[PDB]
Amino acid sequence: KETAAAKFERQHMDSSTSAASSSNYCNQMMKSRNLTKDRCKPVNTAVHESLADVQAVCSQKNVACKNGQTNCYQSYSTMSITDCRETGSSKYPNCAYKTTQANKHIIVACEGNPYVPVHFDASV
Repeated sequence: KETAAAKFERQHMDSSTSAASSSNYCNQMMKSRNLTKDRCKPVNTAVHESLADVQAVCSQKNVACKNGQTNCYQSYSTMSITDCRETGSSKYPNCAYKTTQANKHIIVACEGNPYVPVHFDASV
């Protein structure tokens, strides 16, 4: 079983991509990170910053999570991210995604020792 921290890395970390805004970025990313194997994950955000920078957010601004928990943190700086969401023509096993790149703050839920990201709550 994949650890929570490892799952967050696989689903939300893409530090090296040079095509964060390419229309086909999401189709490729979602497939490669195994988010379209048994079904199409409807929504997923990829962060284009170093793992160290994203992990550092767990020590930044403490804010409430959408679900009410208090273990969420908002990055002080804006980060390059890409939102991947299924389009209308998307239909497993033929998943299709719209790619929307943006530069804003990320909010992640953190836990454990080391205290690291385990959930991507939202971006602002």
